[PDB]
Amino acid sequence: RTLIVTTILEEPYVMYRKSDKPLYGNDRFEGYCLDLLKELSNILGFLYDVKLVPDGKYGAQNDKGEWNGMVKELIDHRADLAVAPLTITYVREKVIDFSKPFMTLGISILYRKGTPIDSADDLAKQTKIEYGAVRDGSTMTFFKKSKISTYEKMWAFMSSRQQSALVKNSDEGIQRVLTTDYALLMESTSIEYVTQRNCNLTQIGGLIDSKGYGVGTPIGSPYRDKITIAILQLQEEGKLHMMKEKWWRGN
Amino acid sequence: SNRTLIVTTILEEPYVMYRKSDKPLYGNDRFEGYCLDLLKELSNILGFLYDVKLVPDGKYGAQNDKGEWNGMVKELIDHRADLAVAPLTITYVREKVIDFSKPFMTLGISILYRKGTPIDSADDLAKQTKIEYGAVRDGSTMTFFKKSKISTYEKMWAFMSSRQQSALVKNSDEGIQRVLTTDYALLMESTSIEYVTQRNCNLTQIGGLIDSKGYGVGTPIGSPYRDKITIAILQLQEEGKLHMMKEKWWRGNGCP
Ligand SMILES: O=C(O)[C@@H]1C[C@H]2C[C@@H](CN3CC(F)(F)C[C@H]3C(=O)O)CC[C@H]2CN1
Ligand SMILES: O=C(O)[C@@H]1C[C@H]2C[C@@H](CN3CC(F)(F)C[C@H]3C(=O)O)CC[C@H]2CN1
Ligand SMILES: [N+]
Repeated sequence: RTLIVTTILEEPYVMYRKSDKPLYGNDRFEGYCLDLLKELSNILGFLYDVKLVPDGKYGAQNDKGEWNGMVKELIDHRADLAVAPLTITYVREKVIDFSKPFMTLGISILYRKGTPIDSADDLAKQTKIEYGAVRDGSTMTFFKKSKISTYEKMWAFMSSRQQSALVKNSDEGIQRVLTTDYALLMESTSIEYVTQRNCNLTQIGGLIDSKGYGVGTPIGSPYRDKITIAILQLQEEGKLHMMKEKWWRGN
Repeated sequence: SNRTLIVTTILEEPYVMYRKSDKPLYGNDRFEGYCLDLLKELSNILGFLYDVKLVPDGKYGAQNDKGEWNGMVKELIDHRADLAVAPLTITYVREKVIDFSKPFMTLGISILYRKGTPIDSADDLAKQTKIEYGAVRDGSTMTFFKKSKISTYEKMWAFMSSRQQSALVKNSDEGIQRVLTTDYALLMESTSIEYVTQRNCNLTQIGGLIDSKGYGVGTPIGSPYRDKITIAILQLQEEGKLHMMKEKWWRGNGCP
């Protein structure tokens, strides 16, 4: 066959390949997820056709409870697999299958090096260093929904003053950390990408939660089990580690 | 008459433990722990009766030099159990011979060490020799380091295996004692570290997770129970029951 793979542009998982002339088909894209897709293809033996998700969304439910994004593409059988940094959540797991995670991670703190701040507790107990998250992002939502005291206090601070401590998107957030006295709460995968490329920034403290990214399949897929096993094989052989360093290691 | 599933499991604190008693107990009443509570919760979602049987050889399941399997894995292969409800790590080699549900716990390897020091990562340990570090001999964490191709873990394994493997320890209890009495860091599964740090207020988990992995319910290959178990684990997640059960069995005396 040719499997249709839904995916989404997200640096450095899936990016348009630099070119001086128009590119076509799978040659338009490169990145960690394209390399993962290639390894999966080699192990399981399938051909594939990468299609960016038309609405540019990962997948969530609206007020009606209808799904969108890559999740919807799988539900509607317009895609055979989603190979993207798609977070495994029980709400999605109800409607699609997920492989074993190919990346495990958690929320953490991006800030400057050389300071006395060593945890979320240290941020929460003060107000001089501003801190926040990308508005309407996965991490902001974690804080908004937390029932843990420290994280409730943090959300109160973040959501205070008309949410001035929140940012529009990740690049704005990263530049806010660089230019001002500000700490950004974000997924640790994104933090490591930034700290690899900005020597004066660091992850502060450990991970505040745990989550993982998995390959999405429609429920009933003949590829479900085989994908999990292939990811286990790639982890054991050190290949996931190699592909991560390929795309994350920076200047 | 009725279908009672046979469930293989293994004594391992606080997953499966003999219940305290002033008289002999029999049957399922002999046992308590996180996995007994998980099994009860699953049985009330899927609808089944069950009979817990400790794996006779006391092993999780590995292959000998001839490729033959033992432990809970072999009980499943031979259809002497319907389910293995235990902290059975989902691994590549086991996936070739049994099936697993989605994980009911996710975890990794981490570092058990004293509080109040500047050590923050495996890389901090690997780049020095003053603080000794190691793992339980022949355990899953030691096996990870011994097989690792990753640079810093290769360096750590060379330290651990140097000097007649003096940096390794015999079992978890000696490992924990060695961290408490000497300048020693123990590499251990994170679920075991969490159990220890709840009970020893001067110890901490250092750094994040290595070798991410999950524990799943094992079934024989092809079993129709496997997907039903997955569906049930999702429901227990949505109900907050997995978190509740973790708190119940991991909580200690508190630390001031
Ligand atoms: O499946 C999902 O919803 C997410 C979306 C996407 C989320 C980003 C991280 N967020 C993007 C963001 F810019 F919104 C801020 C950041 C965060 O909330 O931590 C990392 C890569 C993806 C991981 N899976
Ligand atoms: O499936 C398996 O082989 C393992 C066995 C068993 C392994 C223990 C962890 N080990 C016990 C130990 F504490 F002695 C050392 C530790 C480790 O390897 O890091 C945790 C509970 C189980 C998780 N699944
Ligand atoms: N399997």
